[PDB]
Parts: sequence; structure tokens; C-alpha cells
Amino acid sequence: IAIALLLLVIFYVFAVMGTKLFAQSFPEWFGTLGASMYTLFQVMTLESWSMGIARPVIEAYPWAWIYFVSFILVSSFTVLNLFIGIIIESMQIEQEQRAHDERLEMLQLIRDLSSKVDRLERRSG
Amino acid sequence: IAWIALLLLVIFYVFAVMGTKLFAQSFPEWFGTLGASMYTLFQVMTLESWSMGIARPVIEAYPWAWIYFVSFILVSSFTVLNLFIGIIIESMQIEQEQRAHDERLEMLQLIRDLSSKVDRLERR
Amino acid sequence: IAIALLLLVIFYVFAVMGTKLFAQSFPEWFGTLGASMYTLFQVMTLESWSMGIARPVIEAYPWAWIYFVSFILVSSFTVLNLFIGIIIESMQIEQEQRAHDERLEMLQLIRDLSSKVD
Amino acid sequence: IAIALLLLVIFYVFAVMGTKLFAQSFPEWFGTLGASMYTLFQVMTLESWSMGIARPVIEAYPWAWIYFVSFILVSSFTVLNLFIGIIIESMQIEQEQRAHDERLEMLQLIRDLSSKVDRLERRSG
Ligand SMILES: [Ca+2]
Repeated sequence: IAIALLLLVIFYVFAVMGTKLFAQSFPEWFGTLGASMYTLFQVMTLESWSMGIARPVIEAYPWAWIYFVSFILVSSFTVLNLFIGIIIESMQIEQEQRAHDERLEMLQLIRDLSSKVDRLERRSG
Repeated sequence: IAWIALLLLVIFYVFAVMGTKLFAQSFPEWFGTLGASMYTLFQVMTLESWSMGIARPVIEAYPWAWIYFVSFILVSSFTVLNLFIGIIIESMQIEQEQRAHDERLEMLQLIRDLSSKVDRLERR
Repeated sequence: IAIALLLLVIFYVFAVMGTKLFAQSFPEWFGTLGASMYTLFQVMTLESWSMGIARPVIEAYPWAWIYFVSFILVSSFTVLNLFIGIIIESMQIEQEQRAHDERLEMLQLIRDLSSKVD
Repeated sequence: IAIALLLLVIFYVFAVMGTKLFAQSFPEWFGTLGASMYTLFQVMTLESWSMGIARPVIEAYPWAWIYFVSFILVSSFTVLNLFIGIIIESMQIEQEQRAHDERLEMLQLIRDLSSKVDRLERRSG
């Protein structure tokens, strides 16, 4: 699962970028982290990300063409890997070492017996 | 998995009663009653115009809600993450594992029996 | 996989319902199967299903409150089961049965030793 | 995983179609690959694909009824198969022969004991 960190870096970073870039023009979505976070959560969610944010951004900032497309990909490519990361961390460790406690003592037991039958081998001398 | 089914129907239930408490004054449309707060939260659950269409417009008068929506979404998707995957595991489908701790944990018993049988014939 | 049928029944049926119901008021989305199919594909997709279709429907038809919510659920619950239906239809020794030839004879050996007895 | 190619063909192709078709009427979304790529990414994303693009296209091009519905299906059916393609690939040692070092010597030990008891039960009557 924890990516969870990475994701909260990506999420963190992209916001600070956006708030740097756009906040001048788009204080609505990008004036502060306060809304850049939301906005990128909203973009993460795919609720009116282009038609509602990106295209309208890009109407004055063509460079953002990538900022939105990128973040979406990057985001979904880590949530691809975290959603599947809990598919594997749910599908199974321990069954190994409890029968090396048995066997590596059962052996010890037979050495004990062998020197107890052999203690009555010393036993006649 | 369907232990969650309950939980989810609590989350779903609860969040609605909150919203209907909060917003219904301002947003009777989406929040006037459970009747529509249930829908609305289903709709927010669905991610069809949740922010642009509900939340941001809520938040225009209630900055409080900033979390109410973001939260519910997360909470919801994190239980449906776990229920959808809960049906991935409840669908997917051995014994010889505990059958060699029945061997070893009796083979041991056998060597103790021998050790007190070799030891039983030591006194003699 | 083939549910594929069922789904195409659900999908089929719900359209014929909607086109019966709404087409009067909402010929836009429901005037014919032609657009009721699309519309229900669009509702299946969760692109402006409520805000864009359902709520606006329901503004004159409160009965639809279920028609949309229902279809969505029903749909996702069959696509839940078909997408997972391809997760299972897609997921396609002696080292374990040997250590019960060593052990179930090593035992025999210790019984043989133990019947070392006067 | 790599479909990744196929997908980038589908994605590529459909854009060139759309840009052929619509870029007369809808230079907005279809004037160049530049925006037909985005647009098809946006349609891939299911953010206002019909209500925002397709229906509005189709208001003048009933042809497109399929172009959108098709691409969506085709897209999601390859991403169905690539997302599940990573459920099987990045999802799905030695202790095996380490307990035949134990067992195939523990046996040796019991033969050693058996000829050691053979030693002294013989050697004590
Ligand atoms: Ca949507």
C-alpha cells in the first residue's frame, strides 16, 4: 500500500506547480493550494476536468495541455498500482519456519537418543 | 465482503443525515430530505458532476463542506475499493499443509515413545 | 463471459421502458430506441447521467428516480460480474507428495527400531 | 502489458479519422491531431464525452453516433484487457531442497541409531 506516500508527493507537487502557474489567471481553481488541492482532486476524479478546468485553462495556457493530461496519467498510473497493490497485499508467509522448529529439534531429539543408547554404549566401558 | 455492505449502508446513511442537517436550509434541492440527500450522495458516489455540479456550488456558501464531499468520496471509494476487491477474493478458488504437521508432530511423539522405551529398558 | 447476453437484455429492456415512459416528454433522450439506447449507454457510462438526464427527467417524472438509480446499479452489478468474469476466465506436485514417502517410511523405520525390544 | 502498442494504434487511428471527419465543423475538438488526441483522451476518460462532445457533434453528424460509442467500447475493452493484463503480469523458492537436507540426513541418523541399538541391545545380554 505505502506509494501512498509517493501519491501524496505527486498530489502535493502538481498542486504547487499549478498554483505557481495558473493562480494568476485562474485564482478560482489555482489561487492557493487550498483550491489547487481540490482542483487536482477534482481532476483526479475526472469530473469536468477538461471541459470544466483544463480546456478553459488552456484557452490562455497551451502549456497546460500536458499539466492536466500528465497529472491524470501519473495519478491513474499510481492508483492503478495502489488498487492492484492492495489486490496483491490481500492475496498471500509463516508456514515456513514452524516445521524447522519441529524438524531441527526432532533431530536434536534423535541425537539425544543416540547418545542415550550410546550412553549405554559407553555402557559397558 | 458483505460485512462491508452493512458498513457502507451506514456511511451512506450517516453522511446523508449530516448533509440534510447542514445544507437542506440552503440546498433543499440536493439536501432538503434524505429522499434527495440519499440520491445526491449516490450521485456524489458516482462522480457525476459532484464538485462542479454540487460541491463547489455548495461550498460557494459553505466552505465547511470542502471536507464533507472530499471525505465522503474517499470514504465511499475506499469501501468500494474494498468491496469490489472483496468480491475478487470471494470469487477466486491444498489441505496437505497441515497433513505434514500431523506427520512431524506425531513422528516426534513416536521418538519420545522410543526414548522412554529405550529409557524404560535402562532401569532393567 | 457470456452475462453478455443478460446485459444486452437489461440494456435492451430498460431502453424500451424509458422510450415508453419518457419519449413523450423527453424525445431528445427517449423518443426512440435510437437515442434511448445511446442515453442508457451514456447513463451506463456515468457522464452527466443525473444532472444531465435523470434529475431533469425527474423534474417531471419522480417515478424515474428509480429507473435511473436502478439501471445504473443493475448495469454496474453485471459489469462488476463480467469484468470479474474475465478475471477468472483469464487466470489460466511430487515435492509436496514426496515428503510423505520419506516421512511415512521414516516413521516406519522408528517403529521397526522401537520393536527393538526385550 | 505490451496491447500498449495496439492501444496507441487505436488511439492514433481514431484521432486521424475524427480529424478527417469533424475538423471542418468542430475545429475546436477535431481541427488537428493536437486536439483530436486530447479529445479522444477526454472521450477515453468519460468526462463530458456525449453531452459535451458527441451529442453536439452528432447534432450535425449522425455518422458519429458510432465513432464515439465505438471508440469508447474499443478503448475500454483494451484497457479492460491491459489493466487485467497487469493483474496477471506484475502480480503472478529455495526452502524446498533445504528440508531434503534435513530429512535425507535425519533418515541417515535413524539408520545410524538402528545399527547403534543393533550395537547394544546385542551388546548387553
Ligand atoms: Ca463524469
